[PDB]
Amino acid sequence: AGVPCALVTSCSSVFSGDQLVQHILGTEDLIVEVTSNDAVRFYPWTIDNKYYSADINLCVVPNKFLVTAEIAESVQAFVVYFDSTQKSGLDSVSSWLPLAKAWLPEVMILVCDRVSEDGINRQKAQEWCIKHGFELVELSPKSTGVKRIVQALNANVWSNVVMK
Amino acid sequence: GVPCALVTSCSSVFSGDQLVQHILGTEDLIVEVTSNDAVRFYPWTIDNKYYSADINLCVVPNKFLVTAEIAESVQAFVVYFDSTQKSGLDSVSSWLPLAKAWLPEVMILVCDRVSEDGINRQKAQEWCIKHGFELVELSPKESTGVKRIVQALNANVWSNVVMK
Repeated sequence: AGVPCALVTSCSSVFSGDQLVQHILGTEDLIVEVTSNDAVRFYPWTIDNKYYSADINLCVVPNKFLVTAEIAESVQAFVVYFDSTQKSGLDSVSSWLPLAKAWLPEVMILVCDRVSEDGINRQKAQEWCIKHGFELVELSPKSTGVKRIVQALNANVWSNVVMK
Repeated sequence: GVPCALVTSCSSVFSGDQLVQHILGTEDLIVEVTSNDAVRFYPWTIDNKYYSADINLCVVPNKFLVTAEIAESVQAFVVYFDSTQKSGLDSVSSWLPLAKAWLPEVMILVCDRVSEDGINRQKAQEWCIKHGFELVELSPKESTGVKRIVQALNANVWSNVVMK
């Protein structure tokens, strides 16, 4: 098979999975151009740390109707952005839950910019994460943020790790 | 690791990046660039009747930028030269030790078209015989050109092919 996916997506029309991929790859000063006519976009990334190295793809899949059999079989992590300023912010993730149950990825991250008392506050985000098996991450909290996403992905045992 | 098809150029007339745009048939490409805006990695999923393989087209402007990881991954080599100049083939000499050391099955010397006032067909062919390259003309007078490059790359046994 091919290399693993970390599937990256967004439930907001005003922040894309591609932009989140740019922040993640930015942790190592990698600049990415995201303009492809392909409906799904794969960005290669060599995870390298003191334990192992692993080639993966950050797979930007804008909606569930773009999940092929091949993509589904490769998903080993799931990162999903939601708009916590909207009261419907968690409801907007609901369409991904059947797929997340099927994939059973060992890293599942729910990402917002900052929890919000008139939108989705910390308590409600945390209860959702308990029920569905996600970790809550804030990109701009009042490790955390994109560094925590990178940390969590570096602590994943990918199917193709090469141990040091 | 993920294979590289290393694409480069010895002439400012036509850069490795332009060569990739022509090989992939579009300018709208996902591309990962390093902090120094020098080595460009273009992901590409080859898919044919025999296999599917997700590789990188790696535009490496000069031999100094061939890291250990790039060197390890090179499984095809494509280099443009300016055939209108009598010194056109001399401009490629820098790459010969590395191409000798990588052992790629695809080694392609590319020009727009051979020229009797620069590097003509005989001299280009004699150079290709001595160093084990294949001569390709993008714009011949008479597969050829970019279609032949794509054919050769699809007939290469990458280290990560997924057989159909």
